[PDB]
Amino acid sequence: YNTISITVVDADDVGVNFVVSKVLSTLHNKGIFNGEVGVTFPRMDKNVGDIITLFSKTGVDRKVLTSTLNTLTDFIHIGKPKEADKVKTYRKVDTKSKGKLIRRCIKRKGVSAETAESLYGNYKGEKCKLPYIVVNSKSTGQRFSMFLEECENSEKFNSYGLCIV
Amino acid sequence: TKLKAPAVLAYSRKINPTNALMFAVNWSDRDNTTAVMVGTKTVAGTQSVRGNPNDADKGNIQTVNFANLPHNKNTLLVKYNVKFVGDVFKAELGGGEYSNTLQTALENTDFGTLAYRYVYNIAAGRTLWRNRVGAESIETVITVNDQTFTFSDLLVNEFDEDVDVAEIADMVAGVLSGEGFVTLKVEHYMLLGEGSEVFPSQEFVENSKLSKQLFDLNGQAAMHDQKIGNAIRTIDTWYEDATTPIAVEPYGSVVRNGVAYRAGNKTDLFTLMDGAVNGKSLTEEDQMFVTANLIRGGVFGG
Repeated sequence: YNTISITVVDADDVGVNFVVSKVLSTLHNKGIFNGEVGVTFPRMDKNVGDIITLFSKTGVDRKVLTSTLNTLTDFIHIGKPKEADKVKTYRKVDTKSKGKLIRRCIKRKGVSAETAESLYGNYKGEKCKLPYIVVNSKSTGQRFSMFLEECENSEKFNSYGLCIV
Repeated sequence: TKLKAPAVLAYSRKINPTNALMFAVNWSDRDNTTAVMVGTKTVAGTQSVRGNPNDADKGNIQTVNFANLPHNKNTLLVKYNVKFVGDVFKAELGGGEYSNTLQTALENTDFGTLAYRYVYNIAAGRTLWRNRVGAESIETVITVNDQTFTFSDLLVNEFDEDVDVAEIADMVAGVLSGEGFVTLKVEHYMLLGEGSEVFPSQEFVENSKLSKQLFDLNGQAAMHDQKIGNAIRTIDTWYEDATTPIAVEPYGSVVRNGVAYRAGNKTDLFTLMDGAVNGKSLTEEDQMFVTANLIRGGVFGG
């Protein structure tokens, strides 16, 4: 499965992962991740990294994504399309923290507010200690941190370049 | 030997930046400014502190200081003034021999290229920091006295030669060489979009009573003047470790990465300044680094 490389140039001004977040945000709103384009990072050590690799099955040409990342050309480097027999695709994992589940339980189970806090008083508090990425959102108006972990491959992809199920 | 650092010695800030006031405009008409205000929204959900078994359940009311461009105007206006102050070799604190011998030693300093890279740090747009991101159109105008000069982008690090940046740098170097002052007014224009993220300077948050108490003057979003000056003082490529200009510093160090680019390998300000005055003649680039950090100011004696 052929892949192309996107390299974030080293900048003391902006964050290296912060450019990556704006790269991933601009790759979302300008299409790209329709149903087949996936993103892997060769440098999972503690952070996301700096080099971006897109391994779409039909192939990503250089012309389409040099105009997609037109706002990022100050500190980006777009490589040539190479080939790879296997990529390390990742998946999205969410963190649940108290009121994420409190307002869900009163909607479905029909319990009271004090009843819902009683069942979840001595539970929850999930905090992932794994690499994350601060990509925000445009449908719902807030910013958040998205966690990605290494697991098995999947055929289909979502609109974030990650695998589904 | 010869003269050590005095009991007291310091130089004063010679590049004085005004704190930026950020407005919202359009590229159609660039004068119908609004106020980019900083409000608060409640954020709850950040929990699981260290050594927390049962106490990682409370909803902390954290009215964080959000900063977004308004949906009505799709162009941010970062407006600020830059004031070059001359007499960059006279030390207010300590001013004596060490300082004068410094002034006579630093006579052949190329003030033209210091002025060029000083105006380049405005023309490139390093002062926006995380605001230059997300923009394909960047506009930089220098409203120095009865002449406004427009600048597109010159790339924060890539240092070529430009004509109009140099012709501003002529009277900038004329101010910085002798005495006097010049004040050049800066407006910065970018398409970021409606509902986009504007990123002003942060502030001191210690306890878990808030998350961000960013610098806003009269409720309107602001860049810190020290951060704007930090963008100004990104001069050094005579740093012998690499080629991504660092913000000049007596040790060449940033806390953001935690490394120190000039601390130990005979490129300290203190050792090379003692060499400069005590008798060791040196090159032009590091002498220009001494001169630029003398426009920075700071303490230089112990």
